[PDB]
Amino acid sequence: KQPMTPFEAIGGEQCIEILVDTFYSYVSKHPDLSPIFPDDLTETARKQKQFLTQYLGGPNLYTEEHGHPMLRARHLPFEITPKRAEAWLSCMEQAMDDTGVHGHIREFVFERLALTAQHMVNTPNETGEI
Amino acid sequence: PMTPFEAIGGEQCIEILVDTFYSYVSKHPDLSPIFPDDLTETARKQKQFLTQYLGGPNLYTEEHGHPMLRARHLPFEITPKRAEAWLSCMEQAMDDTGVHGHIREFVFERLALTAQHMVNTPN
Ligand code: HEM
Ligand code: HEM
Ligand SMILES: [C-]#N
Ligand SMILES: [C-]#N
Repeated sequence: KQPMTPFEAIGGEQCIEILVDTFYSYVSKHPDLSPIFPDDLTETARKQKQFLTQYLGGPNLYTEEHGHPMLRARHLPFEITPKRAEAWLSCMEQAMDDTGVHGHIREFVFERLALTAQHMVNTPNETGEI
Repeated sequence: PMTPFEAIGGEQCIEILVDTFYSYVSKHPDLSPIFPDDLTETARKQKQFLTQYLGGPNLYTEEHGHPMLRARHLPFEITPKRAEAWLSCMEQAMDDTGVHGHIREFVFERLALTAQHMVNTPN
């Protein structure tokens, strides 16, 4: 009896569509994030839906088109501070709230994302964070 | 190919691409003054950075630590005009090394976004 994939567990394609569209809504309004993103977030949102789908055990949509994610490498030119990693996760938390993602699948997905976001950090903190 | 680094032609292509690029930089009046007179060490690091960025070996971070790319560019007066000059030199370098098609558009669009992020001084 097949357990559901995390992708299935979270609600599948329909949930990822709404989560990511909602997510980048928060990103576009966040002062710590919006400046480093492209002005139009459409292509970014499209790509993120492909990534999260495959990331959660759905079809390999991202790799099929774009090749290996190698996300840390792809984020190297961008100023990703621990502060911005925190803003990213904050927006995702709010998107998950808005999209009704809860329980064990929420904790599963959020904890993976938190680990990934930490991996992306490539610039040290501002004064105060020691 | 599974990585941009492979797709673009790998190490040999990055070599000629970056060597060519800094030839154009050295001749560009909007850029040459803020670069070192000798661009050897700069070209070396850029080959490391582009290699790792496009999915090759982690040459850059292994030697130099975290990228913190914008921070490394803060001490230089990088205007939008200079970002344009930078991208113009890269365009020519790509033409000269035969980088075309989708891999060209892929890499150039990412470099253009990056160059915009480096800007730290108004025109
Ligand atoms: C930690 C804070 C992060 C910041 C500040 C950040 C910022 C950015 C920016 C500015 C881009 C460029 C958008 C584009 O070129 O289309 C990007 C691309 C991308 N990021 Fe993030 N990112 C972060 C973390 C993450 C995380 C946790 C994930 C996990 C899903 C992720 C997945 C992606 C993907 C799939 C792309 C598209 C790359 C491509 O194929 O061109 N990023 N990121
Ligand atoms: C937007 C216009 C840009 C200007 C005017 C500019 C200018 C400079 C200058 C003057 C240096 C110092 C060179 C040295 O001290 O050896 C430097 C370093 C560097 N730049 Fe740029 N740059 C620009 C964009 C970029 C972009 C788009 C990239 C993408 C890879 C990049 C990657 C690097 C790297 C890897 C270094 C070496 C950092 C180190 O010392 O470890 N730069 N840049
Ligand atoms: C990355 N969003
Ligand atoms: C910098 N080139």
